[PDB]
Amino acid sequence: GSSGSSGAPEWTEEDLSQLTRSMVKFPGGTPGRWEKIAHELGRSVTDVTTKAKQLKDSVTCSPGMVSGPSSG
Repeated sequence: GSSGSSGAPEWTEEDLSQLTRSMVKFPGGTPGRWEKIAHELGRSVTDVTTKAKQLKDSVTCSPGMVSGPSSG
């Protein structure tokens, strides 16, 4: 179709707050994870994963969760 329209809308507290809820319903390894979270949030797979990935990248956790420098 020649005619075209805008793409996908930005992220809003609503969409940013819902994601956390969906992520729980569809954890990692699950078949169609992003495919399910998107249908729930109302966005496109890439649209979601592309957003979540940013959240997983910028986080606050130990620089290296290690057990010990030397056993023996």
